[PDB]
Amino acid sequence: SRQRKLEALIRDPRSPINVESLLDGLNSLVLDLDFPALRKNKNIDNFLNRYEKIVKKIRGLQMKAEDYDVVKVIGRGAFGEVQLVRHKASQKVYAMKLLSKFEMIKRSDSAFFWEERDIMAFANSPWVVQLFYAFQDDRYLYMVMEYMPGGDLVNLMSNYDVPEKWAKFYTAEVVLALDAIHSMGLIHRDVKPDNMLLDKHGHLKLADFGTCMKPDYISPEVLYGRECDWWSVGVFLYEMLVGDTPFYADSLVGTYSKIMDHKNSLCFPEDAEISKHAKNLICAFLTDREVRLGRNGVEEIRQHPFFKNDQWHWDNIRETAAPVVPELSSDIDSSNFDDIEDVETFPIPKAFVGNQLPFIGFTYYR
Amino acid sequence: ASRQRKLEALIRDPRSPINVESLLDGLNSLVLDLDFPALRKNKNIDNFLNRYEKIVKKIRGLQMKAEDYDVVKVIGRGAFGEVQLVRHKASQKVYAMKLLSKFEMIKRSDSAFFWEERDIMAFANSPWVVQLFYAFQDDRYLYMVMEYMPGGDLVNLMSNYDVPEKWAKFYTAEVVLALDAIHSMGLIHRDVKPDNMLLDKHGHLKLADFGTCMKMDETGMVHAVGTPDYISPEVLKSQGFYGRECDWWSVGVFLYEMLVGDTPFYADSLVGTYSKIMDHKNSLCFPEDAEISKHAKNLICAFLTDREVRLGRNGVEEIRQHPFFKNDQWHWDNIRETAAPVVPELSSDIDSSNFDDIEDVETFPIPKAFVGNQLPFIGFTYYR
Ligand SMILES: COc1cccc([C@@H](C)NC(=O)N2CCC(c3ccncc3)CC2)c1
Ligand SMILES: COc1cccc([C@@H](C)NC(=O)N2CCC(c3ccncc3)CC2)c1
Repeated sequence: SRQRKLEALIRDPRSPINVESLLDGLNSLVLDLDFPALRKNKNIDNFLNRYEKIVKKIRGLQMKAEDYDVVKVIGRGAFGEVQLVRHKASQKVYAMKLLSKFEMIKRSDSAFFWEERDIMAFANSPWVVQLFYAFQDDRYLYMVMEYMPGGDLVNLMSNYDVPEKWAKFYTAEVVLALDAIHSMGLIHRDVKPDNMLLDKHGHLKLADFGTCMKPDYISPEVLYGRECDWWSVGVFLYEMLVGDTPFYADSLVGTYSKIMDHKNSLCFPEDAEISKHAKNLICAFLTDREVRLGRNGVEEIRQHPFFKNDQWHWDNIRETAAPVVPELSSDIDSSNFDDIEDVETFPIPKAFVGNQLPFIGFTYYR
Repeated sequence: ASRQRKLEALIRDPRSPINVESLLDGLNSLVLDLDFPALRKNKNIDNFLNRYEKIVKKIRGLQMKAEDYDVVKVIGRGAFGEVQLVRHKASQKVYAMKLLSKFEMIKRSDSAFFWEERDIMAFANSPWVVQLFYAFQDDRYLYMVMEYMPGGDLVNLMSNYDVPEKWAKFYTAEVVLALDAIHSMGLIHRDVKPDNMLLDKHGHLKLADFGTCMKMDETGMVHAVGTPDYISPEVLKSQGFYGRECDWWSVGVFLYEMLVGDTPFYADSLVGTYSKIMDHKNSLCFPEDAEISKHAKNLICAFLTDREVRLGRNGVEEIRQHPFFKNDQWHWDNIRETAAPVVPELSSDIDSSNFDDIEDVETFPIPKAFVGNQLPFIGFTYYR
């Protein structure tokens, strides 16, 4: 009557009280209590003695980091690292992103991962890196994703002088990816080549959504709407064609000052060639917000003359042949990823603290 | 799925402590023990609360709660609460609902008894046990919704009838089988007595109030109990390690009260009663005015010995073949499906005439730090 409606809420995996969330709620509770200090309270000690045994079983059964073998580390970021991994049981290969709980609490920002998870879990988009499994332990959050063995576009740009044909393609794929993120009612903000990866067939998918909300690449307005992503597309196209970013400076303060002054501070080096159409398009993205391209939807971008080739159409671009198909030795060839160089947890508390509380609901099995 | 079948098994089993009801208790319990403006000074908490705030207020609306029922009359009062005759507002059906103050249970640190009580009533599938339909909770109380038993207790029966031996053969036999079922479940009642013996719509026995039931250890033993008259001597010396036979003592005492009229160790003081129970070898004689067969005398004496040679040590079967129980009225396999001695005649679906009327509350302090008052009540909630 009501109890149908209730059982609906428990079965919906978008709901914050799905079964995974409720078990997080239990494991989180136990972890924030099981310290010999807090077991001085009888209420706690009783409760813990009951659930002690069952929770230790649950942990065995739930997905955990010991289910995977780490092959190589392939990424490092603010709050953790990205690992190439093999699921021991299934033998399949994934990319797994880790996030230190200690660090996220300590340094202010510990909400970003919700949208990141949801985007990757639920986009059904071939422009988004799909999330398969999210889970957690005492120390870390984990996100198991489809590995993208073609690497980022920094790694592409460093290894190729990039012709205009290639840039038409990679740009077009970006404008499509963003339109999808926009269709989901999100602004990326931090659009850049490090957040642009290449699949087994050298086609684009986006990853790292830490910034999605409901320096060189940043827009003036940021220093407020979706148009700021489209700025960053202009900057990208420029870096591909020219070689440097269009507001490069020695200092960061220099870069900022240049971005503000963009009306004056943008000229195109005469030693690099670039078409009129391509010049025009970059300038159309690098205006003030009020008359920037992509305010009035995606379609005005799509019909811009620059994008005319006799190679692909907008509806079929991702199903055409990519510029650079990677050649890969095995299911673990991380040749398009540079190697990586090289931990403090919470204090044992005296009273109750609730460190695990902002991570209840994270766990997701697809 | 190798493991994740096994996991989803544990969540679907309603005997398991992490069924869906338990996990939601775990959530509601958490929120209640945190949502105080004092503890929201911790940011971790306040974030978490602001997320779940909205969904939890929805959940409460949908879950079973006390406002789903209308209270008709109070029909029982006991250590940690009361028993209410109630009507489910929606379905219109009538139940008996037993309440337990959370404050009181914590304060007077008996707060485990309800687990066996709930489990017994939920999961006996016995027609000797009062069935539990729904258990739920609020900030303040536990609730247990049971089949109402409009025939009342056997105190109320014994007070309104001189009880013949034919009737006592019946009511005793029904007790014998009821206890054997509780014994089959690996439990000792301890506090067996007429107040804990109720009568259905057809005047047949069911047991209720299991606050004293404790689970047997590997041998069949266990380590206050009960009202004094019905207690056994061995229970009084652990109270300075005892088995199932102590229930069977209380059966002897019951049979005596039915046939004689008074309890066999009555006294003015309680101390008097205790002293008599210890001295049972001497202090038990039968009033010469009292109408009672040799068989019935013999059987009472067989229950009221020292533990070591008491009847029902060596299973139920030796009791069942005792000659006393011979009649040409019922058999052991069909007793509960025969006509009861006293079928109640009831005016309405709410006739509590077989229940005496009753006479006519402090909650927790708002805490400064985290306290966890709701923690020992996680898992209670049960929808049948
Ligand atoms: C703040 O904490 C962080 C920790 C690690 C990484 C990051 C940021 C800097 N980058 C990502 O999150 N990325 C890019 C690589 C993606 C990838 C790489 C290989 N294969 C598949 C995906 C995974 C998402 C931040
Ligand atoms: C320690 O706290 C307590 C709180 C309340 C009650 C009690 C004890 C005294 N009695 C029960 O528990 N009973 C007897 C009546 C039963 C019944 C009455 C009508 N219809 C159906 C069942 C329900 C269980 C103790």
